Amino acid sequence: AGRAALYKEVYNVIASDGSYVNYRHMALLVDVMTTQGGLTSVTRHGFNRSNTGALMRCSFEETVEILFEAGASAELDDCRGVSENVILGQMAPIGTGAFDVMIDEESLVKYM
Amino acid sequence: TXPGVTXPGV
Amino acid sequence: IFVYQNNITPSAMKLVPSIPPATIETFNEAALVVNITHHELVPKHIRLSSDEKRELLKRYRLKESQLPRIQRADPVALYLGLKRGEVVKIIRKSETSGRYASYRICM
Amino acid sequence: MFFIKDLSLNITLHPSFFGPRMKQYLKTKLLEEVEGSCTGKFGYILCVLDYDNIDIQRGRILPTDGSAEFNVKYRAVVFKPFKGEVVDGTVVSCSQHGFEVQVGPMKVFVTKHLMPQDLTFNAGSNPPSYQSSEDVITIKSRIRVKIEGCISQVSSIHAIGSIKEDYLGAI
Amino acid sequence: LRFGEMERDCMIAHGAASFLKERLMEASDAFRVHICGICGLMTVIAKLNHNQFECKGCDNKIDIYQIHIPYAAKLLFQELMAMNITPRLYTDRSRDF
Amino acid sequence: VGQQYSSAPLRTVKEVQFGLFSPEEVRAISVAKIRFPETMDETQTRAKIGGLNDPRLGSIDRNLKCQTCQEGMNECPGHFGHIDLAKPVFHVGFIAKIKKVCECVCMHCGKLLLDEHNELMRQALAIKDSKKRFAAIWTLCKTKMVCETDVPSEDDPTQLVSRGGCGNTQPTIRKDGLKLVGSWKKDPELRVLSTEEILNIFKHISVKDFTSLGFNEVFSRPEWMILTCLPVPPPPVRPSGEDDLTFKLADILKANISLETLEHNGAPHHAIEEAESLLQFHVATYMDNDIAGQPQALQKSGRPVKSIRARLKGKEGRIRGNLMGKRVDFSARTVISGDPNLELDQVGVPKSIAKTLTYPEVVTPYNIDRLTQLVRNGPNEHPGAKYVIRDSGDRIDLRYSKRAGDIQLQYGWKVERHIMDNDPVLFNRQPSLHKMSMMAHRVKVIPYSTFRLNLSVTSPYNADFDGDEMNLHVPQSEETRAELSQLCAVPLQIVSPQSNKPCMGIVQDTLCGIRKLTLRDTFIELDQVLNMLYWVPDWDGVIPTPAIIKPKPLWSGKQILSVAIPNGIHLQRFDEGTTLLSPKDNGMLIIDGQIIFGVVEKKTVGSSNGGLIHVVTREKGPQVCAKLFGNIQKVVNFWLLHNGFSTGIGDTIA
Amino acid sequence: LKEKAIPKDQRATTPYMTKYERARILGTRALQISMNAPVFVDLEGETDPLRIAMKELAEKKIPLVIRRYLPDGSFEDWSVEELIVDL
Amino acid sequence: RLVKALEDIMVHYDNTTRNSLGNVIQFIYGEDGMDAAHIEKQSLDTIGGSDAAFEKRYRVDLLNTDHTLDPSLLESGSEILGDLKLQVLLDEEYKQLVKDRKFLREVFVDGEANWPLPVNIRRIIQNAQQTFHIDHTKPSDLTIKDIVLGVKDLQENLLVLRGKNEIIQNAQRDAVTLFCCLLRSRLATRRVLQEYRLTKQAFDWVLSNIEAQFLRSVVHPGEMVGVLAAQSIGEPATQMKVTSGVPRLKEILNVAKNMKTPSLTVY
Amino acid sequence: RRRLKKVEEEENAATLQLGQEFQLKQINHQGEEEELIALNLSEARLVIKEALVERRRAFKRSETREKELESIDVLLEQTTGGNNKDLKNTMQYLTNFSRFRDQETVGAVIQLLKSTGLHPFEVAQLGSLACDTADEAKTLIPSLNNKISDDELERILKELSNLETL
DNA sequence: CATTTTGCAATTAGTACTCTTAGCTATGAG
RNA sequence: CUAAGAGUAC
DNA sequence: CTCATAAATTGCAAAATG
Ligand SMILES: [Mg+2]
Ligand SMILES: [Zn+2]
Ligand SMILES: [Zn+2]
Ligand SMILES: [Zn+2]
Repeated sequence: AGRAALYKEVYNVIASDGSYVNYRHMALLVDVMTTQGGLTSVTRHGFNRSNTGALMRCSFEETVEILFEAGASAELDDCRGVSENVILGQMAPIGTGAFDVMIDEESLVKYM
Repeated sequence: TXPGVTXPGV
Repeated sequence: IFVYQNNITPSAMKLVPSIPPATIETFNEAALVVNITHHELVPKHIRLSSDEKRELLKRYRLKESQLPRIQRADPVALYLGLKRGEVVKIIRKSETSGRYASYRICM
Repeated sequence: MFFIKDLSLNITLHPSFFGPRMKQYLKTKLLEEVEGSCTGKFGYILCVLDYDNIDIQRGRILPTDGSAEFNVKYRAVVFKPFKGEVVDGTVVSCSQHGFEVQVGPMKVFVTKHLMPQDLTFNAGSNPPSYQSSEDVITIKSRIRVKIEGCISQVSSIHAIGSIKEDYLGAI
Repeated sequence: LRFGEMERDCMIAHGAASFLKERLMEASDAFRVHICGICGLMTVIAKLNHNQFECKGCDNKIDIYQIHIPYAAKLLFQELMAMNITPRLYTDRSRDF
Repeated sequence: VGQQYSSAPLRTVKEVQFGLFSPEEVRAISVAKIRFPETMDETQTRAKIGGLNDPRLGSIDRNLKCQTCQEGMNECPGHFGHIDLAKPVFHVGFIAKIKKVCECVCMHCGKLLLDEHNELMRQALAIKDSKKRFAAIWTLCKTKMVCETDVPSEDDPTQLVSRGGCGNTQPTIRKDGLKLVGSWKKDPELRVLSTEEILNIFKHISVKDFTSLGFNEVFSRPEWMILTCLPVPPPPVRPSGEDDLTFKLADILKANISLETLEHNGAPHHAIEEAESLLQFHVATYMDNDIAGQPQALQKSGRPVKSIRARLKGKEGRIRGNLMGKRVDFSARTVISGDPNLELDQVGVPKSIAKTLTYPEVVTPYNIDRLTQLVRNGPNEHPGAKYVIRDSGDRIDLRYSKRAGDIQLQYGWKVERHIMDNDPVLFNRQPSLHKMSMMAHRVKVIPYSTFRLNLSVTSPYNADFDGDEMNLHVPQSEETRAELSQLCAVPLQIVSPQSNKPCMGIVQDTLCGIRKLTLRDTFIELDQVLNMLYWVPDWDGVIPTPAIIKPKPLWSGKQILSVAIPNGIHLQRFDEGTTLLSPKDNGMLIIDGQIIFGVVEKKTVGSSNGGLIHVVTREKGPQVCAKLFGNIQKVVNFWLLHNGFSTGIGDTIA
Repeated sequence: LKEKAIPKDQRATTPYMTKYERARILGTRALQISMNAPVFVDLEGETDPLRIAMKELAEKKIPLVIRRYLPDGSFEDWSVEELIVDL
Repeated sequence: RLVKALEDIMVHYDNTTRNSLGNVIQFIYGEDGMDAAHIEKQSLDTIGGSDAAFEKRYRVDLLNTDHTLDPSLLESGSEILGDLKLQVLLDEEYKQLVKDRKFLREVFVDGEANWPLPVNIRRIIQNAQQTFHIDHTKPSDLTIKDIVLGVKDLQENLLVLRGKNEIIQNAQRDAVTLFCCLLRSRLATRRVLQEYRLTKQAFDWVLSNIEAQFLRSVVHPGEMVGVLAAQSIGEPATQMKVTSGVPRLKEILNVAKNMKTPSLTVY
Repeated sequence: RRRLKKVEEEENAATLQLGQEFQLKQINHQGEEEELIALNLSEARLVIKEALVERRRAFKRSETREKELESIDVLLEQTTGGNNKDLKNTMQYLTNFSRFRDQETVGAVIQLLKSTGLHPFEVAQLGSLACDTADEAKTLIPSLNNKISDDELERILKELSNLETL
């Protein structure tokens, strides 16, 4: 019910000035904000506190503190986020990178 | 805390 | 289920968790005047069995933490008597598709 | 001693190399790199078993490179020396410091400190050899040696052997 | 010209990951740095012409890897190590997803 | 030439493991111990051995290779040194954490206060994530001030079970600046907890205790939070007048030498304490100069010293200023002007910018001739080439290479050439609030000094022509080029996922013109009809039968505009009060690509859902929609040019 | 790897090539053509590597497979030949 | 802030919407798995109108006269009347339409009939009409059994999730239920035979086009829906008794205990 | 695990710590676990010969010591190319110190040593070293101490010496 | 058993252009 | 060269 | 005479009592 109320609030904000945004965008926003069981705010004290990787948590706010806490806690960052691969300069597993392109020798031979 | 993030306390 | 008028003394809360499998749940009469589950905002909550939870995690390849969370203090969670680890199925009247089924794990 | 073990090698193929003979190229390039090679982790590697159908898998195009990274898995026959192992061999050279014995593909250097006091070097003989009261160790002579110390190097594995123990020497 | 944060975000929304990587690595700063598999630090002395890689302390010379990271990233990791934080870089998965 | 070949295997970072440096690890990885605070030797022409700029950490001059790796400044990552501190000091970033840990473990026996015998410890240790475990353990053990050498039995509170507790009483620990002072209950005893004793008590913490606290056996033990061997970043980290970190390290070394000499030569305890506090302050301001309460370590010029934390945090820090967003090559920026004679997906590129921004095209048997001709043309005329990268990594600049003669190109080389027509280029107007504000356009080289873009495509960019500037990024590979053309192309972005409706439309003059063109009164004679028909590039070549045949052949505006609309489009919108007959000519009915009736205006050709743009792009495709944009703009702009539209003061008069 | 690889007989993903899959296939194939890869289709005079890749994909003559990673780490191998390019 | 919060959300190959940790945000994107750019506003005819109007529009009876059909509508117009099998088919089809009417009235309390759905059926019907030259006077070549079986098969062919187990099949039905309601609302036997007058080949072509368009409107795995949503919410914010606009957006994203204008609604 | 640095006991054949990756059970390329088999000199020679003749036949479609050495040299030169110095040395070492001739005898030896139910490393060493008595075998291979009875080892080495030919 | 009360700093649209100034001051001593 | 500052464009 | 140093969010542990 909190998620439904949050979506209604966001939709009223969007529709106050007459603009229209598709349902699924606001639905994604409110589902991200309430996927933890409570209203996770879009703030350094909100989404940035979830254990989602130090390298992407620090990219938003409180960088050095996040690095210190990760070092103290020996956190293992799996480099699944976009910000981790952006920092490390490697193709993020998004869009064109959400998969791997490989080669079929049998098909290549079957062509000729 | 701090400030920020007095003390505690004071 | 224990239903109280106003409050419970702190010295009584400590002995509320009895020997298992007996579980005691406290509810306030004031908080039980209106049934929250009949609200149009509140979707349909259905507790899943252990077999259903296992099948869910098998089919969606999920782990325990990768499910959406529902606190083991939410009014609906208290209502249906959820214990930690039990997954509820949420039936919602979506506006892009007629029906949407979500699953929330109790934490 | 001789074993057979699972090994995996990462080969990178250029875009111009993808033709109907890609499997042949991968099979040949696995050879000439590991056949008869030596590494510190697994000792010597002599040959590859089951060449009929070696597991090559799919390969993977490196992004922005185009070169494909195949992880070829194979069965390789290896000769890893181990500490305190008795093995036969052939003497091929002798010197003041000791003598070299040919064990498989490797040469084990038995130092002069690790022979009985009766055995002594003799350079007067042509070729020089090791002469004792009951036996003589010369070139192309069978000898049993126990390895007691090994240092792990990659390009050339080295072992330390001895014949000081009972029933060690020329057969 | 600055390829700012929200430009990167727009390229993420477009889903073009390789173009974003090209923007942030080839077009700006691509730095090849060596690490060892034992300790993920960049403390690997490299002698490329002599073909000798060695991380002191770990006593290893064949357990080395090279990675392509932005020089800004290398400098960040160096400033982290200089501030008593070890950003060990590992090239294999020690845990399942 | 880049970086020379390396035989080390190439992998991509999969898991980044954090932790803390062990002092023995710092001693092992360091290649040169730093002992003297000076940077240069007495000759001032070489880097002092044993100083902060030891050549074993990396050469400071281009002409000199790094003494350790025998490589130049282009290749050397820079190797750390180590300063062996005279006495242990707190890590400024971990002080609070250190406090919490020393608030959880007995300060004499070095064991955790409350083992599993306590009631809530089972629940506390049952927590999975390390941070929440530590939070619970701290908030439960912070109010316990006794080691509890004997505790009541878990079975029943009758007998006493003795654990490995020394029975002392833990103090209340506060922080006074950079030090922690403990007040023991008076049998209060207030004394400064020396870093040596805290390090000792941390080294006594059992493996189980601190791994329950959230630390790790291998990567981060609690006793590593106290500094004893400070790493020294190489001059690459602090390039040189010297950098601020160089001065801070010089101050740290000076304080360390002062304390060491006072220790060795013997000194009063007060002077030793003062030297220790100065060392702690210098270390803390080296790692964090924004410590609340304490004054900032001012630099020799009178300004605050740039600490490492200051170098990392902020918009201009490493993360946000150099990693999340960084300055990139192969980009241009200039003023933008409208051009009704450009396609929707086309962008006008000044000849100079095209001559500057370059694309590397790999030499292929299919493009040997044209790239060879570009190489022959050189970089001072357009089209041309600017560089040739050989298979050996050597670069040939077309300037100063004509003396050597013509270049015989070989397959597999690269020709880095001027961006030519139909090159997919990312085009952006900042702030760039959404993905449509960054779209792939096709290059059309123009002989003037401004970017030129279609009037419609300004709507997604929110771009005017009153001095706006826009950015142009050129992909440098076939892969980025291809995904840019196939995912970020302007036609593919016509319909926005933002509101499931087209984001572009007919705007400004054209829109006004089209309203004037589709009125019932608008009739067009034969000659103007012929011109307007020819102005549609994909006109099928047949003149429509005029709406009026006698006594004078007149085409209506709707008839001519229907040529622009692709064949097979049905649209039917009913405005307020319209009937199947249109007394007001409002509404819109288009049948098989012919406008049956209705004035064409913003509701039809504008960026509205269900309009002509949406229907055309959903039925025929994005390419046909872009073609429709071009055709409509061309015909309507020609008609308005030859009809004219003005406004004056009289238009504001009633 | 055997546990990860979902067998071809029970792949549960869409048989239609996604826009990202097509974009990366075209990019990779155009890059290989630019680096002198063999061509399996007859050429009608085309010289752009991108349009060469498009013509190869039109008649499904690209010798690559997509390895679609599920969130759990398991992957499905869809050969470009059996993927249907609809968009 | 919005972009950073939503930067790691992605639609994975199992159609779930998961972040960098693998946590499921949505078990299917947008709760229907549809790409946003392929969504158009369309009218649900079942929900609108009166009970008498709904009966006149959809109810078909082969045994009475109030809701009978004109025999000239289709080829076998004088043969179907008095039948029992096809009467059973129409009875279940009308019962399904009544169920859809009740369902849609439950989904939308206000009864709004125009909602965004993936495939625009009206445009496909018009395309078939203009391609096959429907003359509106010739009796239709179609048969009722063809129409009913074709609609049911088309509903079975709209696959969002390709899995092969009960949970995935239930999720697929939940994902396509509203579009199937729209499809039944448009492709009713009464409406197909009388209002649109589709022929046999025209009906087959309409079914094929609807299937193709629906399969084309399914969201693409790997779509960065998180950044898309963040930007699609932030861009209208720049164009911007109770607080609204940017201050209210700030009050919502920064979930604040105290807000300027807390108002409560009581019915 | 990913423990940085590594402390390990020294490799020792007598202690039977062949290595962390030289353990008894190893996961094969098919994903299942198989025992770490150790090939004796004659068995290893026969395995190498089988592999080389398989390669020769694949390329074609696509006893006394002197004659055997000539045949193996010809086959090695025909099958493979270069970098075979180590392979040649190992092959001549195996042919010179060849304890068995053909497949039947090595199969009998391996099945007998399997019936003894002993470690593959130990049985391969027994098949490799040409021991005579029991205490001699015990002092040659320390790993056999307090593992097998004296009489059984003596008699099985008696049959192994009996199976020695040429 | 029940309240109860208190003191404040860090972080917070994008890019992009031009120009101007300044880099421990003064005093001791070899 | 770096840092600080001022003014300015959209 | 010239180098070296003097808006709005958060995030609570005390200390006192009857
Ligand atoms: Mg402007
Ligand atoms: Zn290391
Ligand atoms: Zn160096
Ligand atoms: Zn104690």
